[PDB]
Amino acid sequence: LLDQTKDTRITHLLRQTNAFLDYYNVAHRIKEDIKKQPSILVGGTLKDYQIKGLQWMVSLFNNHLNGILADEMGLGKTIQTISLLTYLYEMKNIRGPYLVIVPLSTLSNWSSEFAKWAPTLRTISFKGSPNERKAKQAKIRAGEFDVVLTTFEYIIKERALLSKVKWVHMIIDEGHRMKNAQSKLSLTLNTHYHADYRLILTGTPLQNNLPELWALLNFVLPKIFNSVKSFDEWFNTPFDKIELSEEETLLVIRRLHKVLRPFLLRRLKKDVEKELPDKVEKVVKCKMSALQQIMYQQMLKYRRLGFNNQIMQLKKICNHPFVFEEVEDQINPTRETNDDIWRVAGKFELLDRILPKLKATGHRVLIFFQMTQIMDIMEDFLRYINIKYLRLDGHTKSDERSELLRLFNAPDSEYLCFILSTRAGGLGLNLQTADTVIIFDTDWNPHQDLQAQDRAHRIGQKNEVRILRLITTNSVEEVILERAYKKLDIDGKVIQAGKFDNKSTSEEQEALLRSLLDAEEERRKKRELKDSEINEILARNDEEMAVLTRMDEDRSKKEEKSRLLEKKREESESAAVYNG
Amino acid sequence: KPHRYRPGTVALREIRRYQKSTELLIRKLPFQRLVREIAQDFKTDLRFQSSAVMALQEASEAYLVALFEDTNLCAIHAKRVTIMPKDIQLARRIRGER
Amino acid sequence: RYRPGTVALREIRRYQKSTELLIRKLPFQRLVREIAQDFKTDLRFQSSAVMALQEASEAYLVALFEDTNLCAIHAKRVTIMPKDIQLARRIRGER
Amino acid sequence: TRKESYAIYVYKVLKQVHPDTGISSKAMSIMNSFVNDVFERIAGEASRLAHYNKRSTITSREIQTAVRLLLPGELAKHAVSEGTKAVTKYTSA
Amino acid sequence: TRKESYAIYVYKVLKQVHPDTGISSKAMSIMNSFVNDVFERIAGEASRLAHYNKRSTITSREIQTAVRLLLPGELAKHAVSEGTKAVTKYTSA
Amino acid sequence: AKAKTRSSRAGLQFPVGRVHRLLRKGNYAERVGAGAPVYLAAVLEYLTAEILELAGNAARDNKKTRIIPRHLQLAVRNDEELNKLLGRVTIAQGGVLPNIQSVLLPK
Amino acid sequence: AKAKTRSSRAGLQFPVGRVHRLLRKGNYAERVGAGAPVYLAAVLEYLTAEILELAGNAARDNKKTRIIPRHLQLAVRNDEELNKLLGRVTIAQGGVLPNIQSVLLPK
Amino acid sequence: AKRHRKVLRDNIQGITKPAIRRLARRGGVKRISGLIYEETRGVLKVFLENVIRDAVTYTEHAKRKTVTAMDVVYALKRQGRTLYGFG
Amino acid sequence: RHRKVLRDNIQGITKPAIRRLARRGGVKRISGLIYEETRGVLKVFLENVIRDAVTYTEHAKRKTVTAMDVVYALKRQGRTLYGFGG
DNA sequence: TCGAGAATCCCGGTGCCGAGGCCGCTCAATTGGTCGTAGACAGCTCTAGCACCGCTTAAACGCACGTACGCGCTGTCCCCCGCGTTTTAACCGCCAAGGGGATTACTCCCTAGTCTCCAGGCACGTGTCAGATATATACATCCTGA
DNA sequence: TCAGGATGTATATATCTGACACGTGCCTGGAGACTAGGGAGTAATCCCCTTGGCGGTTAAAACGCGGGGGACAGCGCGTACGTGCGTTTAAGCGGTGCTAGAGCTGTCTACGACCAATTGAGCGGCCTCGGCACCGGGATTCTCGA
Ligand SMILES: Nc1ncnc2c1ncn2[C@@H]1O[C@H](COP(=O)(O)OP(=O)(O)O)[C@@H](O)[C@H]1O
Ligand SMILES: [Mg+2]
Repeated sequence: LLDQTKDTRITHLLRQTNAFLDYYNVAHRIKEDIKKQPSILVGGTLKDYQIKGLQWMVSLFNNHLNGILADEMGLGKTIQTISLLTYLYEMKNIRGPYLVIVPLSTLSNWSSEFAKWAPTLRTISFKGSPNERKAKQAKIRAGEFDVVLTTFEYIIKERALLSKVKWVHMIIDEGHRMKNAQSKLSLTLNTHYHADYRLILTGTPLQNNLPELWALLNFVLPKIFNSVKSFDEWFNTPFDKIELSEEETLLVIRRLHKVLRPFLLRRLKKDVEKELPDKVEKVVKCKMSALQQIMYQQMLKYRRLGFNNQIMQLKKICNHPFVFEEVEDQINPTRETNDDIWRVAGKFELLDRILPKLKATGHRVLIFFQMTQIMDIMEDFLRYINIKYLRLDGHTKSDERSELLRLFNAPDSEYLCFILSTRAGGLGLNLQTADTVIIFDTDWNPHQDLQAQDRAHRIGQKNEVRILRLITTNSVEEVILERAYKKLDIDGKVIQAGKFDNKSTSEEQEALLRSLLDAEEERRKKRELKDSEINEILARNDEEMAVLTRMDEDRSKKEEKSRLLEKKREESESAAVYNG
Repeated sequence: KPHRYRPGTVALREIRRYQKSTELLIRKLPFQRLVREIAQDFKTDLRFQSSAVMALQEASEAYLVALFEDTNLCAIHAKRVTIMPKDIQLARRIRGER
Repeated sequence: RYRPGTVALREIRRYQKSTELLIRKLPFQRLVREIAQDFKTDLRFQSSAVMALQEASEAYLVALFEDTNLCAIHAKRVTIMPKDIQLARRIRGER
Repeated sequence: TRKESYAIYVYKVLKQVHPDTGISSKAMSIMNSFVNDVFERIAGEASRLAHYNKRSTITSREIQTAVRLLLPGELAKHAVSEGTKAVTKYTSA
Repeated sequence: TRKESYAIYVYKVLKQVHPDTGISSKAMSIMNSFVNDVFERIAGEASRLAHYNKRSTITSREIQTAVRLLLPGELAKHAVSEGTKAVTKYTSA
Repeated sequence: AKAKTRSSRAGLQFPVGRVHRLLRKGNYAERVGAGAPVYLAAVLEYLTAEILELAGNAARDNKKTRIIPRHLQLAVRNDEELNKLLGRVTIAQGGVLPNIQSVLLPK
Repeated sequence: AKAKTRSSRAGLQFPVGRVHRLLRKGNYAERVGAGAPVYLAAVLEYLTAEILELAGNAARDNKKTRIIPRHLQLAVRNDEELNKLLGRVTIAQGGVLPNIQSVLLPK
Repeated sequence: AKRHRKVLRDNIQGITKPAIRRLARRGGVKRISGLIYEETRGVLKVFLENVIRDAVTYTEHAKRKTVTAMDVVYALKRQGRTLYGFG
Repeated sequence: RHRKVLRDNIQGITKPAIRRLARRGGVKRISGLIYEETRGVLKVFLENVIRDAVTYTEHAKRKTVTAMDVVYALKRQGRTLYGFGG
């Protein structure tokens, strides 16, 4: 019960913000509520949830403290923020100055929205070399500005600019890149001096490692700096199953949600617009193949059982073998791609089973990659199967990123599978037209889910979204799968904290929270080639069953060697035994 | 009608600019890949500290500068201001290496 | 008579073929005693010491004429000059 | 944990030669390695020098001939003068 | 009065390599100084090699890296083979 | 019975005790002398003061209060015999002193 | 209790005891190993047998039973790596192996 | 196809034309031929090969996998290349 | 007992002998100024080596220079000589 | 024989970050008190270095042609220089986890001293055998010549 | 292409000679037994390096492209040593004497070594601030052509 001690801490440190320019009471100490939107706002009307959240952040400005918008992607943080800037610019008459920080990929979006929705507010951009940047540099040195755009790199490059000027109200974006504590940019914003008040903005809350800490639980709030220094482990000890996480520390979680009430604001898209018809979240199970059979473990044997194998060996040779291409000259000295070279991998068997069916049923599938060697080999055999497709990568330079999407979104196009990486695009890709996603290897963080999965489920896709998550039997990337998935479901408390971080019905944080604690108590319960089942997992309805069973009869007469390539033996064992 | 320099003046301006300055010359990362690639031949999966790569870098840089100075003296002895393969291999041949 | 340059080959083959000491002993003896008189007076040299220093300076100086030969043939001049013979010990790091 | 360097000794020499002149970190390290290397030359050569005479102990005369034989030129004369001066001043204490 | 030399050891090597071949006095002295000089290189370098590791004792591994680091080329491989062979044969006695 | 460092008895800076110990444990000889570490302390005094003094002159010539390894470079290679000692050994960050061949430069 | 020289235990020629003692009193390290003098004895076996064997081949080529420092000269500088070891070091009475530059000799 | 790493600019060419150009300009040379490049890359590869051989010998002796600064300083200092400022 | 003074104690190396000495080195055509320069470099080398040798002989407190002192002077000089001991 | 134009250094203004003091810790220096022992003198041996002294003879030298070649001079191109324009990857920052160097601290185990008797190698002598000066011989090889 | 030319090969003999076999004294290697300390092992903590990717920003690097000059064969001419050749001549050698000092043996201390108390000196952390680094902008300065 340290929230009362924190009430004393905010009693002592509360006067820093205002002076230097019921736990709600400290944030309720001033009485005003204004629902009305700004009148000078042009270009449309605010959504009901936009008016509520806007009234919430402005309600924080009433007490003047800092605030957080944690809500889901697609809810329009943009128009809410610039509406706070024009409303705060209009009614409150503090009028500025304002500092906004967004990624460069979204700088066109923010710059385009600041014109329509706020024509009166003067802005500034930074791009196009020091030649074009020096003009607006001379423009800002005179002190003429209101809302100034900039990106992350121009913080350290413009360190002189921001150092020579004192700001008032800053609102940044992409808080989950900024989150890093030891990040040079964060230290430079600690040496930044300050503005009056700051707003962190992130599409997704804390992810991966232990609770908030480095970002919102240190960097955002003035009291939280000196207060939460030691307590990070005291409140992080939850993360020895029922007796800890459930029995005693449930109230500890309740206090973790109790302290974040005035701070975070998060709301689900399904609670407001809910334009997503539905989704399908499933997985599959693959097994090993020639090199991926005991020869795989045999490599682990002679090599161990360079270095850093267990992390490196997976994403290379449990997806596709001879990505080293050194043993490729052993298995395939002809350096020529022929049938059953790409089928020596156990994971690819499932693929080349689906691809004929998706080619027959005519569905466009998204694919996400890591270890771009898989993109090269998968691209070459992808040319062997003779089906159209489109590529992308981190070397794309954004020319094919901007121009390619117009070629993809064409309905008459024959491009089916669409090549992507996990980290590429920065969530600005905007692809609504593909109903299917398959992924070879699971990312270390939920950004696989909240990025690759938000590519489909976003507005513009009215069909059913199917997902296939590949995994192999008797492998360590398993315990990476249940490690990231299950062990990183600790954030389930936060995704539950969005619902009672919303309008927060009384039964949400006890009755319905407990209804989730069902999913908290089935954890261990979920720890425990079939052509018909794998055929039916992609079947939406009955007239698809007609064509897929028609394919079953098509390949029922013809024989379709063996399943995949097998260890004929002289290639397998002699591979890695002469290296060491 | 543009403006240019007579051939050989830019050479003096360069030489003065470099010999005037102490800054490291060859670029770090390519030399990093060179040292890792050439050390991969002897023993696998070595790990180099930053100060080690800077050490070997500055060493080979200084010695190689000395080599081009020697080659310059041998060239100007040959009456040819241009350095060739012959005199640059004659420098390390006369030094006692080759 | 012989054409110029054949006697040179016959000599070089005769010397490089033989291991015998070349420069004459006693003049080198007077040289070492005279040059050592400068540092400290009335030194006494054993025979094996004078033979040692003799053979050493002889071998090193032969190496010097070989390097001067390489520098000369690099210069395209078959004749060795003072320039390249001082360039040998200038490039070696002595001068 | 403990890495020993000459350091403040070279600093004191700097302050008794050129008081206003300062020294950087790279210069302090490079001159540290200097005195370490020179010391290794003198002592390392005096070792074998005392070994050729079948003398078990290293003494002031061994270091004498060591520094006289090590660094050529007139530079040795001043080292001999300052050295013998410091030895006589030490024994006269 | 007593001046030690390797001598008859080099003589025995000569008789186990080329039995009929003889050796002169100058050759015996020059190869004596040979093995003395090479020994001085190997042991003298292994000393400082064990000193850089702060290891007080010199061991078979120190001489190992000493001879491997000293003489370049394929010539070191046979020295390593014969050396380790002699060490294993010595310990197996 | 007051403790007085013998490094101050010789009127020196480099320590006599440290060079004496380090010389002992450096296994250079089985027995060490008395005035030997004093003598090494002295020669290190003169060498360090010498080269560091030339570095001070070079830094003064460049109008720089502190000294840079460039200044130690010029200090070394300016002097003849001091370069003769350090000729075989290289350095770090120093660079090369400006030189241009006679007939290489044009009229 | 019969005394057996450990130099014969390793089947070598160069003595293990002499190199062990001389290595000890040579103040190279404060403690010495066990198999180290055996290992040095071995490498001296191989080096001496190697170079002396090449000398035997040169003397056999010159039709001379005994060996001359000339034969050790040819033995050294004939081999590549063996010359790489002895390149920096000079010799006595050996001389220079016959060599003549290509374009120096006439047609 | 292009999947193979065999097709790429090799590492030894990582030293560029203006790099070695400038590096000779510090040496005081005016006019440079065209084969100075390849020949000097060969020389550099040989020298680095030797020094890294000695270095990996020291580091391998200590059983460590980390090549440190003191290592290279020992290799150069033993080769006669002794380097100050680090060791 | 006595001292016999015979002139030419510097250039006394004869041009036929030093010419042969170059002939062993493989030189083809010898100039006329090679001789004086060679006496210069030989004189300087002799300076250094004998300076070191008499440094050893002086340290040992002996009035007689021995071959071992020369082998040590050449030793630290960078060229080791074999056959005379050490 | 002279005048414009890109480079270079002289200028203050910020600006930021290693260099220097300052405080506190801890551990090698410092100061006695035995105590075993190289090495410093001191004297005796002898032996190898230093004097001529004379004879003998290859070795060097001043000098005479006589071609070999090095240097100055001269056309002839081909290669490198200095711009001028794309283009592109080093350079930062960021991410994801993992593993490799350190510093105390019991715990053994392998080689220092250490006294004892025993055999391997070398300085000194016989007492015999490979090689260099000493003789005479077709051939390997080059210059004049055709 | 051919004759007679100034240098190197193989063949008996003989002939000093010094390497090698054989045989003694004697100083040092070696095994056995008994005492102490150096490094290898396990094990937490904290900092740095790996190996696959991302997002950006520029200065450098690459590719042409004209075009200026230096490498680069040739051509003559004047020295410049090369190569004998008589003519001195000083080095090699053998052949004594004379003695300075290198070397060996014998004692006797002044001196490092090791060990027990005692404590200022030097090194890490903390904190602070001038000195070097960077930025327009502007006063020469040598270089490109008339
Ligand atoms: N009140 C509104 N009226 C009209 N369009 C809106 C409104 N709010 C959001 N949008 C739409 O949302 C888009 C911007 O969404 P964005 O702010 O990028 O989502 P997120 O906040 O999740 O990043 C705009 O293109 C705009 O058309
Ligand atoms: Mg938004």
